[PDB]
Amino acid sequence: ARRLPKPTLQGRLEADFPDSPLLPKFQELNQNNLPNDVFREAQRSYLVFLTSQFCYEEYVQRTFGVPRRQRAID
Amino acid sequence: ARRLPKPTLQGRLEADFPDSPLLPKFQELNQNNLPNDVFREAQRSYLVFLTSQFCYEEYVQRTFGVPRRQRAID
Amino acid sequence: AYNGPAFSHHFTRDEDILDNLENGTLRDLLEISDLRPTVGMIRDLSASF
Repeated sequence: ARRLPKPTLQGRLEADFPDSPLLPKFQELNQNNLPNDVFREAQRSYLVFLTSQFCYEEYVQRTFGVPRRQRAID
Repeated sequence: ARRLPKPTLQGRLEADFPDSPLLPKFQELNQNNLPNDVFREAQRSYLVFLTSQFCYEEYVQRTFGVPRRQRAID
Repeated sequence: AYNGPAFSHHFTRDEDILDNLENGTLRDLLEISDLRPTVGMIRDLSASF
């Protein structure tokens, strides 16, 4: 019926660091169905998911075939 | 009846190293008398047999005469 | 012997083998073992075949 208390998490990351990618990957959300106090959680859970896809993608970018075969030319 | 499965052995080392002196001693096998995969692993095994030949040949002329007097004169 | 640095014979002896080999079975075989045999002393392991 209920859950666990939410963390404190001081600081807004979008308002200080603006040169991050996936910035047009953010506005495909609804706003007239839910108020702002629950859309804050619907946005926070989305941003961790977005950077989780991004960091997972660069992880498998590293850890696919880890060295380079064509590097032996130089 | 069967053997072990094959290890990974990614890419091609013929298509990376143009400075191999064994490269003329490689293409003396025929393609059309067998399918592609067994011919591929046959080129793998022939390449590593030539690499073993070259490794033993650069060893056995090395450690036969690793001391010499002619450098030791001047 | 189908690995990178032991096949070239112009990558020299007294260097690391972990940096210049590809992600073959020797690569993850040498990760969990974690030893650093140089190139050239792996060449006679190739040469015994």
